[PDB]
Amino acid sequence: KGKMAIVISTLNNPWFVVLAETAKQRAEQLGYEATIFDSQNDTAKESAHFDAIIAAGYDAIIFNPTDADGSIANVKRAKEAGIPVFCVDRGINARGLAVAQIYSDNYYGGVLMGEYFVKFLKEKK
Amino acid sequence: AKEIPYAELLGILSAQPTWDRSNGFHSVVDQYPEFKMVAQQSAEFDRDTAYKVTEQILQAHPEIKAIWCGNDAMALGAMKACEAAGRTDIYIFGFDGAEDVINAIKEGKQIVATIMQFPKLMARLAVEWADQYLRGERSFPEIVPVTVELVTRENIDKYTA
Repeated sequence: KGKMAIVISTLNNPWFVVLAETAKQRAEQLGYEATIFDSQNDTAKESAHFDAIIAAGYDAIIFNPTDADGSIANVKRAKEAGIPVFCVDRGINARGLAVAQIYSDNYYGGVLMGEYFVKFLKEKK
Repeated sequence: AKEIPYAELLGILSAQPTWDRSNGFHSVVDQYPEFKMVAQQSAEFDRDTAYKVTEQILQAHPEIKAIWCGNDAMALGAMKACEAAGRTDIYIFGFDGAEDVINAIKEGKQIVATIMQFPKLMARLAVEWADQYLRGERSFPEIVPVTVELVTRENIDKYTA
């Protein structure tokens, strides 16, 4: 019982659509209400959404920040409001504000592709 | 091949994933001196920019045998540019696991590998951890990397089942 705000940086590409609909669906599977807020790649629109989200008394924010610097103020305002923030895919350049920042291991994947690059092309030559 | 020339499409130069992916790749490839990166250029993680850059690359360095791309959108643009030039011989490698690259790999086009991310799992994890938090949990790492997997012609059926 409670509600989560799914704050997505944009919906102009299928990657972010998948993130947003999946978080909303999972929140509802776990007994929460959830709503998607599209920032349309605009930190001012993101901030306005945070205003609405705080005013509406949401219990948690699932956050895909528009800007790793520009979005800190917004997470700071959620923190001051008492609303925990969980970042997904993109993060913020501040520590101790969001509870967690979840992202894909880009360096590790680079190591995996370098290995196969050499193997594949060594075979083909 | 005593020398094997290749090109690299970087992502947006100002974005750290460009460099985590590129530096991960080069931390391996550079220890094999037969591989010579003959062209390196940003295509801004963008499909249509990758077409235009690859087009310029192919008329400048036709000796390349492979193109490594910092993401799949860029690999898709490079493929369309290769086919337009007739350069169907060039092996293209990407990153993300985008459906369009997955389909290109399984149908035997010149894109031959990518790195699978799991965005549904990370979106669900943020929700699952919020749930745990609202239920009382306060012990969470702040920086949470989620792992990835290599996708090849040889294991593609694991990713299309």
